[PDB]
Amino acid sequence: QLVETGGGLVQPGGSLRLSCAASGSIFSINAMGWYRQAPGERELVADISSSGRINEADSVKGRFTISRDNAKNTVYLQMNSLKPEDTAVYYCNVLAGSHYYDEYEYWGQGTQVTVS
Amino acid sequence: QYPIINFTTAGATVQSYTNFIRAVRGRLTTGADVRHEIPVLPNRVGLPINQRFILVELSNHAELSVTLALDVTNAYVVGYRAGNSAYFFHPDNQEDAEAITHLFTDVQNRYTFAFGGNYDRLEQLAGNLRENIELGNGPLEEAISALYYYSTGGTQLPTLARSFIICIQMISEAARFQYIEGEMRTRIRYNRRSAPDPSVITLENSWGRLSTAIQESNQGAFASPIQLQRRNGSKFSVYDVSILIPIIALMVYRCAP
Ligand SMILES: [Cl-]
Ligand SMILES: [Cl-]
Ligand SMILES: [Zn+2]
Ligand SMILES: [Zn+2]
Ligand SMILES: [Zn+2]
Ligand SMILES: [Zn+2]
Ligand SMILES: [Zn+2]
Repeated sequence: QLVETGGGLVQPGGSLRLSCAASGSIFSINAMGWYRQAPGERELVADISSSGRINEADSVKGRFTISRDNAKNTVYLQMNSLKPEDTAVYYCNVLAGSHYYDEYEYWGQGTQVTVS
Repeated sequence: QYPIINFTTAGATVQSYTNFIRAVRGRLTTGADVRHEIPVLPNRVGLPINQRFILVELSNHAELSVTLALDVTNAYVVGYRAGNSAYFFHPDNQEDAEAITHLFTDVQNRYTFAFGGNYDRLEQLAGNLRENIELGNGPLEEAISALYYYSTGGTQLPTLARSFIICIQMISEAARFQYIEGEMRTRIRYNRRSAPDPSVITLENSWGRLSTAIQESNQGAFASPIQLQRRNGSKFSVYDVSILIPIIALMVYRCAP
């Protein structure tokens, strides 16, 4: 139920913008975000609650900007000043649940981002 | 009639609060299902409706009283009664909808909110994140009065959502995490009211994933790490059940043993 857009290959200093929209049973949708995994662990890049809380990896502070359109249940990730270390497969992540925060967890299919 | 546990903010001590949380845990689960030293809540599959819920009656100095309903399969607050009125979070599916009709059956008036009790939506309604809503005995005292006067028309919606956030953390999350119980104990002992820091929030946000990682662990090790934040917001990763045994008091049933 997650449709991701974005991704590609850029040179250092380039920019990508990722998006991922959720549909279906998301009455109690909570935090949406982006993870990244390079070959050889999976790491949280950024997430955002519907209420405005943002978590962000120190590695990308001041370069990546996450935002959310609550009406579309869509989260965006503006990735500027990209560096070779940002190369990985990026997954959108969606948490939902009335009974607890991460009762339901949905993963995107992953889109490749490469910087060189 | 479902089991009832009483707590009063009037003359509350670190010990009276701890007695309360321990009584809540004792009614949420028999504790006979223990994985890697951590007790598990009952499986929802097979649980008859006459054992589905427990009731937490809260009183304060004003002799105002409300009764919270907790679902024993997840310790979360489903709704509450104040006088002749009951209020329920919007159910996710029609099975949860049917379950809550078994609560407060003799109540005269039953109201279902349009929203669920998830933290994101409650923070929107309260107009504040958990990081800016102080916890402690004072806040709990004010939350009880706010919940009570909702039924008379004197509590506005943002105040109501704030009061749920306080109740859910000081009761449900403290039941789930002895670390969070410890955080509430510290506030009582230092006559303090203060919002939770990221160490509390990331634990609250990760109970289900932590419960899964523990119950699916092998030789004590997680299949994949779980990331939490320290008090200063810096991230760290847990790979081992041993780190969480002093932290988590109860897990939701995620797998069989
Ligand atoms: Cl008082
Ligand atoms: Cl009842
Ligand atoms: Zn549930
Ligand atoms: Zn007193
Ligand atoms: Zn073990
Ligand atoms: Zn009394
Ligand atoms: Zn509905």
